[PDB]
Amino acid sequence: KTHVQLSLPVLQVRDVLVRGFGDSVEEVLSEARQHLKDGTCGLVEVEKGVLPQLEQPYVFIKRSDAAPHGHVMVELVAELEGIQYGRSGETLGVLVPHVGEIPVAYRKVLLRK
Repeated sequence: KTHVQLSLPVLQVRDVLVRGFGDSVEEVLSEARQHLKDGTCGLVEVEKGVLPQLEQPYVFIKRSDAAPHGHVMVELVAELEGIQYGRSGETLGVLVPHVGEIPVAYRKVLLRK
């Protein structure tokens, strides 16, 4: 399937134990996709002071369209030193590994895979 329905656990930035996916744009996008597939991916909602507490490169989920079955259609965009790899809509948040942190909410997305 070109798209997969996911429910992403929303984590508080100060709870997150593994603060990024890796060391290159290509690695973080690869790892993010693997974690999304394995259900081991969390979402941190971006506000003032969140991104400096996480590790670059960042992986964002961005709205790709204006929402089947409650699931917002999203795609992956990475960022390293102010340059983004991909072009998409509004940021829904930054992806991180989920290693058992308690979420505050869930974000229903349809992931272009």
